[PDB]
Amino acid sequence: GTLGRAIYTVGNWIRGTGQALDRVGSLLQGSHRIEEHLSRHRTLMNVFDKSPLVDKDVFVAPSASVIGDVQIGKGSSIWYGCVLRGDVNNISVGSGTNIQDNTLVHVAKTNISGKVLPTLIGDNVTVGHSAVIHGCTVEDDAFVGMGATLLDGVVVEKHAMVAAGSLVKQNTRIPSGEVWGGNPAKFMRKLTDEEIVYISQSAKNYINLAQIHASENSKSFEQIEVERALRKKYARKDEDYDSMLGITRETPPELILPDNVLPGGKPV
Amino acid sequence: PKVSEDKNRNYAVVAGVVAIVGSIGWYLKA
Amino acid sequence: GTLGRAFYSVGFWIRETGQALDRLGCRLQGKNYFREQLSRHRTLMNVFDKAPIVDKEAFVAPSASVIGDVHIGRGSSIWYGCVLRGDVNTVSVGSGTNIQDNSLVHVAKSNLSGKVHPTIIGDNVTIGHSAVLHGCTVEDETFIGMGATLLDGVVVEKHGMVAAGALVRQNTRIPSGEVWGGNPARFLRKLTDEEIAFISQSATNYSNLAQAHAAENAKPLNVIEFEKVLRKK
Amino acid sequence: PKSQVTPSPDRVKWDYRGQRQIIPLGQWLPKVAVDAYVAPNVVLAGQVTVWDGSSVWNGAVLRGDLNKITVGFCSNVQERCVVHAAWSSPTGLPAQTLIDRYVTVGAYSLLRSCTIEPECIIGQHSILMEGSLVETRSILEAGSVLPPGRRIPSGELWGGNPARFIRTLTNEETLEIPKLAVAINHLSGDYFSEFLPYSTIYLEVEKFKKSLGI
Amino acid sequence: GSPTPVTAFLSIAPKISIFANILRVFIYGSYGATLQQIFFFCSIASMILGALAAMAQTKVKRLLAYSSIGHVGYICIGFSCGTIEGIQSLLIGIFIYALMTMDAFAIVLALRQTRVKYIADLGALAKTNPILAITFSITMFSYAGIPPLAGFCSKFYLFFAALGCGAYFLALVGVVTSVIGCFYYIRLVKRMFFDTPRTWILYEPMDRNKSLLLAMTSFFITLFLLYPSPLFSVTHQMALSLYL
Ligand SMILES: CCCCC/C=C/C/C=C/C/C=C/C/C=C/CCCC(=O)O[C@H](COC(=O)CCCCCCCCCCCCCCCCC)COP(=O)(O)O[C@H]1[C@H](O)[C@H](O)[C@@H](O)[C@H](O)[C@H]1O
Ligand SMILES: CCCCCC(=O)OC[C@H](COP(=O)(O)OC[C@H](N)C(=O)O)OC(=O)CCCCC
Ligand SMILES: [Zn+2]
Repeated sequence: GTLGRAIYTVGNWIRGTGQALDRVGSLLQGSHRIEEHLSRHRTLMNVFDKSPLVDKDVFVAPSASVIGDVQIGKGSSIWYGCVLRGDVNNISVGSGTNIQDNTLVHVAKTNISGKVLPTLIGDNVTVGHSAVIHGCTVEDDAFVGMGATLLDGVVVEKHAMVAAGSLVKQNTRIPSGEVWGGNPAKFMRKLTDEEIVYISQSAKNYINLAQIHASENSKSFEQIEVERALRKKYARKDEDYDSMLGITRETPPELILPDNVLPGGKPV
Repeated sequence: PKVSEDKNRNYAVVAGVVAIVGSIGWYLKA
Repeated sequence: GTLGRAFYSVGFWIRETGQALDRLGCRLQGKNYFREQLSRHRTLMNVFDKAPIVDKEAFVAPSASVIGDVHIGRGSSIWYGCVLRGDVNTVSVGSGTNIQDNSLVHVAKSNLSGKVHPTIIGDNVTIGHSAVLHGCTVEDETFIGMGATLLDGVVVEKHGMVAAGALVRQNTRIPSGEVWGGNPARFLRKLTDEEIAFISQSATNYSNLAQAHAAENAKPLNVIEFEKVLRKK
Repeated sequence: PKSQVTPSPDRVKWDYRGQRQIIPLGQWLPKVAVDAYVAPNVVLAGQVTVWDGSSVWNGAVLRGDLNKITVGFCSNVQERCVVHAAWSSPTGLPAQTLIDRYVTVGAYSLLRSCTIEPECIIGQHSILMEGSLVETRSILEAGSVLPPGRRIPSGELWGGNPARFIRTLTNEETLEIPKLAVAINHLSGDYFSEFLPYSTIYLEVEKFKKSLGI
Repeated sequence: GSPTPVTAFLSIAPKISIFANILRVFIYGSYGATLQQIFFFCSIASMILGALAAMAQTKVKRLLAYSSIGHVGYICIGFSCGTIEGIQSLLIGIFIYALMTMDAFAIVLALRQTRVKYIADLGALAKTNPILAITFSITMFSYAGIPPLAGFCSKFYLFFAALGCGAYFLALVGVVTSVIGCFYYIRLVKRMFFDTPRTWILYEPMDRNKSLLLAMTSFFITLFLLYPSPLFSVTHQMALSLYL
């Protein structure tokens, strides 16, 4: 009513005074600080004339920049800080894959060696923690080492785990079941059955791991207020007072992680 | 965007203003 | 100067007081949007009088984090995710070079283990992806490998290709027009003429692609997405 | 093969909110102590915990969706680092990555389910695997990649692509690690004062909203 | 055993009222001069046993309990010498002990956020939170009776009152119990500045009310000797108001 209008007016006066005082304070600094702008980053954007073909079931991190003509399959996800810089040739990404944090996948400009082929990514394959992909042609059911630098012409087949930190050189093809690693190609060991099962289990598990990140990074601000209020409200419990009041404080359904991301299943 | 619409918080704000004015008057009048 | 620092701190105090007054007024009116979790990132972070200088035609990525007093020339690209950072000393970037994706330039932020060496970047210098050039001076017309790990005291003279994944050690000089790779870096071979020509064309091609990105990078921010994210259910 | 991709009309492009540096997973809210400098580019997810005096520089993607991430007092994780933890480790010990006091980790440190003791400076392009135990007072040269399960004896600095003993350490060289940690802490303290709490970016958003509709 | 806020309320709020009650009873209802003997021996025993027992404790709350017992003996010194100066010293000691106990329990509640139990958990606290370490060291010294702090003034004037009545044995026992009492206080100091344990316990930051109270009490303790006139005048007026 009238009191509400008066309080709105005095709030507007206070806001204007605060803006003027903030401007004066910034002026006193000598304009040596760069003021913050809203957002110049786009999570995925066209390069010349074509937009990426991202599937509906894909988790793309807002930090990640999947630019240009990049095709992403079902269930596959892009993690934080990962750059899919595809500007000259398509980047076909399989289904259920995961290009992990700080990872780069880039395509040569069709003439790095003369017969350049586009960077093709298989399905059910993992890249792993900021690896380097430049013209690679990874197929299904493979593991790439952490920080690996698979260069142009590298054709890694199925069950072709690459040791972390490897530097596979130009036009190198690894047979299935090898653990080639080190700064050179430098074959180390053979992929055992249990290690293959471990690779498959990791590839399958990160698929259901990405769903919580998808449902969290996409939350609206109004949902975030409720989420923070609930999280702070139920941070700690007290059996004494709750029992005395005859009530039990259960965690809200919005505060329940799915059982598939637990350390192995702890419903209780 | 003309009225606060929260008739409960408004009473708190006016009470705080009255408290500040009363404190100032107490300091000056006494 | 100390006199400038006092003014800067008083500016902090007055600015935060103004923002607090604005928050009190906004909250008193019955609206809470200051509580938002907007990513408070700037691509041109500055400290005291160390504000960065970027040429008008230079391309800087939105995700690029240029911190300090980095000088950037005309036509050189500042690509996605690069962490150009000069605080204890300046970072010199020439004209027409290309700091590629997921790179970073150190200045040895600490003080121990000797003085800090500024980083010089020449013209038409091709910097590979995942570069961690660490207080090393590199002049024009050279190539840096894919994932090289150059340390301080490294002077790479003209046409000095570096192999991918090299671990060039401290106080190591790379002679002209030759590759230097391995762990640790070891001499591989001599650079041929066609590779020098490839070096020459690569900088121009990457720069052209950089302005191709930059022309459409300053576009209006597609207000339809902004309207969509507001009405999210 | 499938070769089938379904575009979505509700796809998110140009999130105006940016990134939401702090990403909670239910109860797993990333706790960060005050006087811990965390750059805006840093992505914190899961149950990552950063203690006081620590510092995290831009590009780090610390996520503890599997196991909690611990950063000790006056311990800095440099820029573009990637850390993680696994459900299980080959060594049999709990697979959680913990960084104790006075540890410099260095840029492009690929930590995952490791265990770092105090005064264990780490060089750049370090590719620490799961189950590794870098015992107290050790130095790891740039580019070092140690295989899972391998441990670094105290007072010994290692380098090269694999875990390779290089040379021993003296007291004078050993004592400089805490000095380096506190120097990085001082630099992070200088950087922390640059940005105040509660950034005024919301004014730009409100102006943009007022410019079209409401 | 009792919860930390309860023990904070105890040993300050009850003791003040009970001591005022004992003053009222002692001044009026006691004219046979027979309570001098019962206060004498009991205060001496409190002094000696508090000083000799607080040095053997490894927890914090037990140490505060025995420090409280020792300070109760120090205050009870004033009952044996029945004069205006004796009651003045008693009341001044009660006031200073109340302030120091509030500050010490604010310290204990501050570290209660991470469940501090023993005395060794507060190791290397000068690194994680140097300023809280300084505050705790100052409060501990004030307990000890070091000159350039409050707490020394109370012990000083209690000794003056004891010597005024000719109870020369009270002064000597007070001096010796103070000498032993300072020893384990400095022992608390060493584990909290000098020696650094292998494992460090991290304490989450405090809240504003406790911090403000702690800062006020710390500035009172250090700067008390600069301007102690108001307390002395209050106490002299209070001691005389028992009769007129
Ligand atoms: C060159 C510059 C020269 C200098 C220019 C001089 C300018 C003069 C400026 C004076 C500013 C006065 C500042 C006094 C500040 C007092 C504290 C602010 C109190 C305050 O939270 O706000 C109201 C509450 O209301 C009152 O609880 C009690 C209300 C107390 C505050 C009412 C003050 C209204 C006075 C209006 C005077 C108009 C003066 C007009 C000035 C403009 C003229 C042009 C909003 O509560 P709320 O539920 O939405 O939210 C609160 C709040 O977020 C936090 O306290 C808690 O975190 C949260 O739990 C919750 O409690
Ligand atoms: C003249 C400036 C008045 C500014 C008044 C003001 O900002 O109140 C909030 C502050 C801090 O309280 P919050 O943690 O809820 O800040 C909430 C959040 N940081 C916010 O900004 O809203 O109150 C005080 O300490 C001041 C007590 C003495 C008040 C005189
Ligand atoms: Zn490239």
